[PDB]
Amino acid sequence: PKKVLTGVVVSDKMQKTVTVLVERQFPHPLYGKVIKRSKKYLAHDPEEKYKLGDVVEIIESRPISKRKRFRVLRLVESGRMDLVEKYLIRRQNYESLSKRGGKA
Amino acid sequence: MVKIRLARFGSKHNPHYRIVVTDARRKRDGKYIEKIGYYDPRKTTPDWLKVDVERARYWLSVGAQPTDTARRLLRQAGVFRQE
Amino acid sequence: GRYIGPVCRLCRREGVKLYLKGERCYSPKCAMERRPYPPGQHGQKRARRPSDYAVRLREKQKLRRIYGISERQFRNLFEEASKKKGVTGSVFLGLLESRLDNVVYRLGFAVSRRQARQLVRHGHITVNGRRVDLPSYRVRPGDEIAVAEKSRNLELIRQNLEAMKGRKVGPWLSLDVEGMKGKFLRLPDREDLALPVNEQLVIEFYSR
RNA sequence: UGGAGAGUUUGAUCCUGGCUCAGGGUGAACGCUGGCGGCGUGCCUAAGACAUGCAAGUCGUGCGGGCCGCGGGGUUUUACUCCGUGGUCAGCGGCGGACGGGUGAGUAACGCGUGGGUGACCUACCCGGAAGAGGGGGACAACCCGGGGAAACUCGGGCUAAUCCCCCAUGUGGACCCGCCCCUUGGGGUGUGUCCAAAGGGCUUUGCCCGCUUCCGGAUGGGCCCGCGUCCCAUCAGCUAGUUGGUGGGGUAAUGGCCCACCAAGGCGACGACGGGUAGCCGGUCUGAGAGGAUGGCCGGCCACAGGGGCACUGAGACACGGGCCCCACUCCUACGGGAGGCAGCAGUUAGGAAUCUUCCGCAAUGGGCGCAAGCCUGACGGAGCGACGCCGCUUGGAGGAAGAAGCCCUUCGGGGUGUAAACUCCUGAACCCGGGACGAAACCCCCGACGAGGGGACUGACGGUACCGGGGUAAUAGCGCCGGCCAACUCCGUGCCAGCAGCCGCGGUAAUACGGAGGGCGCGAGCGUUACCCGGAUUCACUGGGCGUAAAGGGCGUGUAGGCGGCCUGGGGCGUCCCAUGUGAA
Ligand SMILES: [Mg+2]
Ligand SMILES: [Mg+2]
Ligand SMILES: [Mg+2]
Ligand SMILES: [Mg+2]
Ligand SMILES: [Mg+2]
Ligand SMILES: [Mg+2]
Ligand SMILES: [Mg+2]
Ligand SMILES: [Mg+2]
Ligand SMILES: [Mg+2]
Ligand SMILES: [Mg+2]
Ligand SMILES: [Mg+2]
Ligand SMILES: [Mg+2]
Ligand SMILES: [Mg+2]
Ligand SMILES: [Mg+2]
Ligand SMILES: [Mg+2]
Ligand SMILES: [Mg+2]
Ligand SMILES: [Mg+2]
Ligand SMILES: [Mg+2]
Ligand SMILES: [Mg+2]
Ligand SMILES: [Mg+2]
Ligand SMILES: [Mg+2]
Ligand SMILES: [Mg+2]
Ligand SMILES: [Mg+2]
Ligand SMILES: [Mg+2]
Ligand SMILES: [Mg+2]
Ligand SMILES: [Mg+2]
Ligand SMILES: [Mg+2]
Ligand SMILES: [Mg+2]
Ligand SMILES: [Mg+2]
Ligand SMILES: [Mg+2]
Ligand SMILES: [Mg+2]
Ligand SMILES: [Mg+2]
Ligand SMILES: [Mg+2]
Ligand SMILES: [Mg+2]
Ligand SMILES: [Mg+2]
Ligand SMILES: [Mg+2]
Ligand SMILES: [Mg+2]
Ligand SMILES: [Mg+2]
Ligand SMILES: [Mg+2]
Ligand SMILES: [Mg+2]
Ligand SMILES: [Mg+2]
Ligand SMILES: [Mg+2]
Ligand SMILES: [Mg+2]
Ligand SMILES: [Mg+2]
Ligand SMILES: [Mg+2]
Ligand SMILES: [Mg+2]
Ligand SMILES: [Mg+2]
Ligand SMILES: [Mg+2]
Ligand SMILES: [Zn+2]
Repeated sequence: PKKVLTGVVVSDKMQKTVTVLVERQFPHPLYGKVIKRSKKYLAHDPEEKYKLGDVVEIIESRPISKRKRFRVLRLVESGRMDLVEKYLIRRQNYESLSKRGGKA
Repeated sequence: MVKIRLARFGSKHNPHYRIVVTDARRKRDGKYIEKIGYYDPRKTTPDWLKVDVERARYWLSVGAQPTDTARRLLRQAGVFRQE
Repeated sequence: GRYIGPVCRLCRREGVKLYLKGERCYSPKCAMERRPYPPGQHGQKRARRPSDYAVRLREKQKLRRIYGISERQFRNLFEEASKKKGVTGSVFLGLLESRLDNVVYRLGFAVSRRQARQLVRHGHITVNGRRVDLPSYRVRPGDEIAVAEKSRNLELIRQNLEAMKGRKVGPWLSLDVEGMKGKFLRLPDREDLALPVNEQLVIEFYSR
């Protein structure tokens, strides 16, 4: 079975390609509690069909590039920029964590 | 090619062989494809040879080639007895 | 023997008759009677309240010396009786009692276990018919323990199986004084051993 | 079939808390001691340097020769010349040299583990099935002739065979473009066009054996991709320009920025990017009641590496440890121009080090390469050798033997200890001697049958005159540590805060069970101590399984970002969770 993942498109910024964000719960090996944990896949979108916010199943597939080894299989739930926004703030944060601050 | 041969398993002066299928290129004692028999050349017990002609015949049919004393042992278990 | 050396000086340390030296231990000469205190200069003094460790030590010594086994040999048995299914206390005592060197002394082929050790190392003993000269050999039930064919009439095994005429053999062994055979019927029921030793303590020692 | 605790803070106490011990382990080393055997095991340091020998070849049943012999021919004889046969050498050619063997330097990575994918692929030798080999042509070594170099070696000229090279044919079939059908990533059909085959050898010679060609399948081996797992530092916080994606090329067995040109401006990171440190990964090992911790040494699997750094050739496979080229560092040769090397193969030497083995025997067995076979090669391997380095078995005797020698040691001067220990009586008989003496080995091969099944026969042992069996037969090594508490075991003398001990607590300042010796005692025993390291006791990083008023520990206070967490009722989904089946979990 080619692995199939389900995720949120969080990047349209590429030609014929979408960043897909894929979460996975699971219990922590030593301490028990259920930990969320996520990873971004680059997926092949040849119609530039799928759009920011779409929730797509992504499938294992023969390599298209470095990075691109998945193709967008189908569309689950169309539109939902909460996830995109959720993800978006997470990278907004990054700005703070450095050597200075104030209004930066 | 894949061979049917002996794999040395006893101890110093206590030889027991496993009759094995394996690519000819393994070491004689390394990872093998399938054990299909055993041989105690000292006949220390009543049960000193054992084959499984069914599997032995299988591997022959896909062209495993047995070493000269493997085939001797295989014959002795009537792998080849066709009557 | 394996210890090899003053024997009745251990008789006196453990404070119990041990019967290591065979038949003089039945005579009014075994030191345990009319000299029952430990060896050494201070052996007749007011003996201090012995520690918890001391007591578990001595009971082990008490057992190990009675069988004439080493210690590396002893420990290797207890541990085998640990890992073994069943009550590890009296599974120990059964193995100990399965040692050929001891089984020979049980069948009264020799007056002691030490004298029984020598008869084994010197090929005077058959098991099932072939010679076995290993005092540690494990007698299994069904096995028949003979005096060696060409030994049968040595000056010693003559006068020793002569004592065994009419004498009684443990419940778990038969014996046939005519041809000088003997059989190991069953590993001993803990009740069968009159062993002057609380083996519960010996388990407790090997777990510090 | 599974969990023990103790010593040490005080005049005493309870608690917190660290330190220490007792247990297990070892590729060990050091000290004292050391008898036999079986089986394991043995450079932890310099992936430093290496003398010498041996370590991958084989095939005359692919081919033609040179050299040294012998024999038979053509002639009336010689000369010249033809044929056969023995040895030998390399050459051309095939297959092997990509396995086997060594090491862990690098590597934190799809390297490894685990589970998947390949409609994106390869696979020599092997097995199965289908079909085929008809013509013709060429060259290069060998050899012959010359040159150059000191040498390693090298240049030119001429001849020639082949299972070496090529051209035409045959087209079962296949490859490629385009189309069409079914499939659905580049899977399977089908039509036209184009393109593509082959090698001969041996005979117990017409018909067998060994080869050759194309295609389809199997089997074995492999490439590549993916999910998930894989150490320490955040006193490393930002990183990236083939970077990230596209189009089209190149390249490959094949996917891919793998590489290139052009275009878009992406990609990554607090779920730890980038950087630094360390490290081969796993099966497993050790420890632990478990959960954990520790580790990767023997053996097995993967990876990587072959003085250091690049590289491609050949080929089914290599970017090749005993192949090629270049650069660097060493050592050697050198006629000063130039050359030759590469033990991390087996032994062995030297250096470093606390420390790590024989320049052994054998191809008898198992296994590998080539050969139809006979056979050849095989420091793989099977054995032997050294070291108590580990494990296991075994011996230094057994039974009797005093109211209880002698010496030594205490003493309350009576005695008491060493002590049934010795002496001694009898008994057995490790060592040693004599004799017999293996298993491992039945195949290849030859005969019968049919080169099948089946039967018959012969050959073969390094270990080894060993194992073991039988006959003789001698009383035949004991050491080391410890005795204040924890911790089993106390007396005398010497010593005087000295000499010394000491794991921790603490001993010794003139009556020391703590130092040194003696007698005795305890524990182990061919071994016993020491050091070093690991887990344990350590619920002393606490998930199981801890804490923070005063013991160490609440942030000076808030705000509220990420994140963590979330009241009662109904319904859907079924991610978490649970269940059954099944596959995997090699040895
Ligand atoms: Mg205080
Ligand atoms: Mg005090
Ligand atoms: Mg106290
Ligand atoms: Mg050895
Ligand atoms: Mg090394
Ligand atoms: Mg050789
Ligand atoms: Mg010739
Ligand atoms: Mg030749
Ligand atoms: Mg790194
Ligand atoms: Mg993987
Ligand atoms: Mg075929
Ligand atoms: Mg020429
Ligand atoms: Mg050809
Ligand atoms: Mg043609
Ligand atoms: Mg390293
Ligand atoms: Mg624990
Ligand atoms: Mg080197
Ligand atoms: Mg190199
Ligand atoms: Mg090839
Ligand atoms: Mg090629
Ligand atoms: Mg090579
Ligand atoms: Mg390489
Ligand atoms: Mg070499
Ligand atoms: Mg070497
Ligand atoms: Mg040195
Ligand atoms: Mg060796
Ligand atoms: Mg062979
Ligand atoms: Mg070897
Ligand atoms: Mg035989
Ligand atoms: Mg042969
Ligand atoms: Mg004490
Ligand atoms: Mg004094
Ligand atoms: Mg003292
Ligand atoms: Mg002390
Ligand atoms: Mg031993
Ligand atoms: Mg712990
Ligand atoms: Mg701590
Ligand atoms: Mg907790
Ligand atoms: Mg605490
Ligand atoms: Mg305070
Ligand atoms: Mg405080
Ligand atoms: Mg406060
Ligand atoms: Mg404060
Ligand atoms: Mg919030
Ligand atoms: Mg709720
Ligand atoms: Mg929530
Ligand atoms: Mg579910
Ligand atoms: Mg399962
Ligand atoms: Zn006694």
